[PDB]
Amino acid sequence: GHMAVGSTSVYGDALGEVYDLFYRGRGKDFAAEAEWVRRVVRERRPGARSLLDVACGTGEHLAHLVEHFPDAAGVELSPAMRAAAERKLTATPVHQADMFDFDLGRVFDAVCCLTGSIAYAADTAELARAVRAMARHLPVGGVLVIDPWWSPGTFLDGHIAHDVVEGEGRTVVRLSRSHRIGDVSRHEAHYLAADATGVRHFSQVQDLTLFPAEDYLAALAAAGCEPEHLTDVGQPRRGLFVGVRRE
Amino acid sequence: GHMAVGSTSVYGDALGEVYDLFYRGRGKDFAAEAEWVRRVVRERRPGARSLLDVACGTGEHLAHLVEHFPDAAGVELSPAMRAAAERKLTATPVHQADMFDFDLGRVFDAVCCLTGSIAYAADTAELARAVRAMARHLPVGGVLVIDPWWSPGTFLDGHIAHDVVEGEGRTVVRLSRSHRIGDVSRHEAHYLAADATGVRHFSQVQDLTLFPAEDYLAALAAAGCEPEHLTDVGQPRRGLFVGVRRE
Amino acid sequence: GHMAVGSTSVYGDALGEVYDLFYRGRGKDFAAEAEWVRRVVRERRPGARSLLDVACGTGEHLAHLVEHFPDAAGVELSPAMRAAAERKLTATPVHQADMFDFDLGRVFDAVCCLTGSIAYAADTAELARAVRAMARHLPVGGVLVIDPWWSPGTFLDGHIAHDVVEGEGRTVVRLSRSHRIGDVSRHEAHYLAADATGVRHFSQVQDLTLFPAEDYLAALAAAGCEPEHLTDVGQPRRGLFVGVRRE
Amino acid sequence: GHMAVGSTSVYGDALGEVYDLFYRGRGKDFAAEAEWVRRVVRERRPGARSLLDVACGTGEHLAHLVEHFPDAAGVELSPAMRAAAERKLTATPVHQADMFDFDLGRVFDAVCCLTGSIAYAADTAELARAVRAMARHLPVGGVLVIDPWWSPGTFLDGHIAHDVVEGEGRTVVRLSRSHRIGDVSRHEAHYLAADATGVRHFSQVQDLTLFPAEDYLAALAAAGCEPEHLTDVGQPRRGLFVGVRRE
Ligand SMILES: Nc1ncnc2c1ncn2[C@@H]1O[C@H](CSCC[C@H](N)C(=O)O)[C@@H](O)[C@H]1O
Ligand SMILES: Nc1ncnc2c1ncn2[C@@H]1O[C@H](CSCC[C@H](N)C(=O)O)[C@@H](O)[C@H]1O
Ligand SMILES: Nc1ncnc2c1ncn2[C@@H]1O[C@H](CSCC[C@H](N)C(=O)O)[C@@H](O)[C@H]1O
Ligand SMILES: Nc1ncnc2c1ncn2[C@@H]1O[C@H](CSCC[C@H](N)C(=O)O)[C@@H](O)[C@H]1O
Ligand SMILES: Cc1cn([C@H]2C[C@H](O)[C@@H](CO)O2)c(=O)[nH]c1=O
Ligand SMILES: Cc1cn([C@H]2C[C@H](O)[C@@H](CO)O2)c(=O)[nH]c1=O
Ligand SMILES: Cc1cn([C@H]2C[C@H](O)[C@@H](CO)O2)c(=O)[nH]c1=O
Ligand SMILES: Cc1cn([C@H]2C[C@H](O)[C@@H](CO)O2)c(=O)[nH]c1=O
Repeated sequence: GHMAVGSTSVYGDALGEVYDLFYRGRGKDFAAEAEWVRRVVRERRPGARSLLDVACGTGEHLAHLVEHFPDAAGVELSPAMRAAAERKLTATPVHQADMFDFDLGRVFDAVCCLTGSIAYAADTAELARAVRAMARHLPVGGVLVIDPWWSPGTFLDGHIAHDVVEGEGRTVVRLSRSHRIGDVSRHEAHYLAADATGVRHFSQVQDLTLFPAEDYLAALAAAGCEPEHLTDVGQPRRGLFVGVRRE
Repeated sequence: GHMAVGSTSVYGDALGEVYDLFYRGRGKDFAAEAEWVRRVVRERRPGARSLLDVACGTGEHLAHLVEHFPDAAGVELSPAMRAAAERKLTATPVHQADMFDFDLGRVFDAVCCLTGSIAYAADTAELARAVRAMARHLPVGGVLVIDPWWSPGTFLDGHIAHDVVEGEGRTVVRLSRSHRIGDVSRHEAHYLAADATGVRHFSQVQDLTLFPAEDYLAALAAAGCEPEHLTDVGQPRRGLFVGVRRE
Repeated sequence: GHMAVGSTSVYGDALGEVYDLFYRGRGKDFAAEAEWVRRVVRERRPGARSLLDVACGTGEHLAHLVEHFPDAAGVELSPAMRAAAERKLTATPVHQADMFDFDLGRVFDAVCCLTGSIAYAADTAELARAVRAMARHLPVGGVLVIDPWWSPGTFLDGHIAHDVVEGEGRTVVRLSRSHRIGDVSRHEAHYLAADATGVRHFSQVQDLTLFPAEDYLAALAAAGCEPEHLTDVGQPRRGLFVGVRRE
Repeated sequence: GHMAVGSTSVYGDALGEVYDLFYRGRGKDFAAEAEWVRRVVRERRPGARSLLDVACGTGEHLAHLVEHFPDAAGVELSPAMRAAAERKLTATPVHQADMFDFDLGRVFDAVCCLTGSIAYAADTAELARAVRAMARHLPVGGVLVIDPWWSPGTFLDGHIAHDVVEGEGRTVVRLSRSHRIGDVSRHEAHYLAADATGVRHFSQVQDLTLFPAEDYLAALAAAGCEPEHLTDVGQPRRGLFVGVRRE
């Protein structure tokens, strides 16, 4: 007889999601990036052994860093990410908190915020608040490492990417697109998945602010750190912003 | 900071669903329809006390009929519907089975299939199979009552309907549309719901066959029942098809 | 034979749309709101005869205001809205421009921005830029009227609304929901429409900033206007912010 | 300022579509399949020079066949396909008609229906009608070639496929899934496309009937053709059904 077909769609706000972050992570060199942090910190703070990673996602960078920085922690707003990070690490707490205003009641030799995550900040004032909150988790001589998002100058229009993962009984395809709006880059990601249970379609739209170099350096100085822009680490044409907390 | 937005959509086959059937049921006169069945059965079988309702949905017609037909049962393919019907009734079994070929190992004084449900049959042969399976659950003198779907002649193009249910902290709206394809009516139903958890969109597309009067009467005769078409019960311009099982 | 079913979905950025604004407008008292503007302007500027409406949408408020302010204009970023407004008005130009930084090369006795449209501004600095751009289209003694969006204090969580319009051969239903995120209200609107051509589903998600009273008054003062908050016009519990441009 | 995001979705019935058929066609060996037809026809009808391809899609098989069968035609129900086929061919008419009941007022040395297209027939009676309509476009000695869809025995559960086409400024990904329902295979195809205009999602669900070998052979015999099943041409484990029209 005739058999109906159906769909259900649910819509809402989104934060870090396990599989999404797994999936994005596939061609990503967590090792190289952890190395940037280790190197820039140890140059400025040779004995550094404690580290906080702010908006740490799945905790994968921490899994690299902890060999060098055995007294480590994470901060993640997404309950799902926080639980997945904590599962993956050993005796490394991951705290559920807002990068924009958090306080853990301790300091660390280094604080990092990686892969442009700081550009969830919507404006310069909010950027400054995040960098301040990071800086108060440092002692004098502590190192603050920001892997910035793109600037208005360096953001490239026209980006489109896809990926495919074909497993046993399950295939997932991904397509993504980005475009500029004012001083925001808007990122669209769509997934289709198919297995024995059926087909699913997932989508997410997220904005990141395009801050010029001056705004990052400024945020560092206002947070009581001596600001550097380093171009021999980080991604080409963006580099890293580093601050050493001043007495 | 910036907060992403997201959607997840899942696609699959659909059978009877609790809320959907609740919702459809709102202006529906279960009482009037149960009365058609009671009346047509008692005219032909004055002592009738047992009844089987095939594709019984939520079991609401059975809840009316059981006062008159205290030894009752249902058949429902949808596990969700079967469980909801059984919950609503007292000591009335609802069996998970296919109306097209089922066998319960007993007979009943009457068998019904209501609200056009028989027109899930895709063709005349399948219609005949359903009516046969119904007819073998009757003794000699048993009454088979079919509330047919529309025929090619009587189906009306242009149907569009909507409903709204506005509760405390939750609103659901529904919009539906139907159109003819060959000898099939295709029914589209969309829902939007919104509460504190967010917004959801649901959709379903289902076909029903448009059988002419002759095909229903034929199915009855081939199932060993004496066929009637009754026009003073059932919906205007379609009536009911009734069969009395013959020795 | 079997006939496939299908969907196509397109995703993108959205500005003012004709039918959407028609639809929203249905219970809206354009007359009352135009009256607020007329009254507050004529109290402060008895001879006022020219008016600019910034983010004017369909131009419906202008259609009321022009009897009183016969030398009028609009500003609208959405090409569709701009064309629809201009169609509806007589000899009233509607300019395609950004409310945040526009210059028409003239002044007007009054400038307004209605129904919370100013709260497309993402932060206080951007609010100040819009109000400045408005204020430079005023002479000394000119009146700037802002119908603000809600403040953090006055925004009400839990809003859900629906509408239905049932025409000949066409029905449109609408469902909307809003919630607070930080100092942003996020507004979701879904439509279903059905006619002889089929069924369509439309959705939009839009943010507005929740600015406290001080931020609006501040923006006025920094734009060289003497700031008032008026509570006997505008919506209950929000009022209007008015500025008189100072020499 | 804040910029809304939006989606529009339209739902309806679907027939052959140009890009979809392009896309499906990518790993398809039109040449091999045209060769099956040529070979089976010329074995039985050495002088054969005229051919009709029923449900011809884009006309690509015809573009191969016409070298051998220069007096050719197509039948296609989809206006879009019919126009695209006719564009691609030279002086080969493609008629808009229903494969289930059409009459072109001539015969051809051969009639084919390829890539399982005949299994749009919903039941045996409809299959027989299509094969009859094909057979009356043949003279005595004419060859009818059917590339059948899968049978209940040979249909394989678990099929999932994907494709990707990455062009300059445009990427399209495709994911498909099939499953069995009663004697129907249900096919779901989803596409995501992204270019400078945005992202689009397309989906289609289509049923094909699973007929056993006997039903195809039967249809041939009832259409006045001598039936063969050939296993050294066509796809492995399904072969071709061929009929020679009898005096
Ligand atoms: N306000 C906030 N505070 C803390 N974490 C946040 C946040 N807003 C977003 N995030 C998190 O930031 C992460 C960005 S995804 C990438 C995370 C990681 N640094 C990496 O390089 O792999 C998400 O996991 C999201 O949950
Ligand atoms: N093959 C099958 N066998 C049994 N029930 C079926 C079926 N195909 C569909 N149905 C059921 O038929 C019902 C149609 S909805 C209406 C049911 C009920 N007779 C009424 O009048 O209210 C659905 O609950 C669905 O689950
Ligand atoms: N940056 C910008 N500049 C000008 N208009 C804008 C804008 N951003 C959004 N808008 C417009 O602002 C309008 C908000 S809708 C309501 C408009 C109208 N004032 C009313 O009360 O009816 C939309 O038409 C949208 O196109
Ligand atoms: N009833 C009908 N009559 C004619 N064509 C039909 C039809 N139902 C579906 N079709 C067409 O059948 C085609 C199936 S797609 C494949 C077509 C082609 N034989 C090939 O091998 O490439 C579609 O183009 C669709 O438009
Ligand atoms: C290399 C590079 C990538 N990208 C961006 C565009 C995409 O949105 C994103 C893909 O990782 O990276 C730039 O914006 N600039 C660059 O120089
Ligand atoms: C009254 C009536 C309703 N309908 C149909 C059209 C819709 O698909 C459905 C709504 O219940 O009923 C007919 O087809 N014919 C009729 O005579
Ligand atoms: C009356 C009133 C409406 N609303 C809002 C909630 C909804 O998002 C919107 C509906 O017009 O108005 C407030 O936020 N506060 C109020 O006092
Ligand atoms: C080879 C083969 C493919 N397939 C089907 C499953 C998929 O729905 C479809 C992919 O072309 O082909 C079979 O059903 N049986 C077979 O033997």
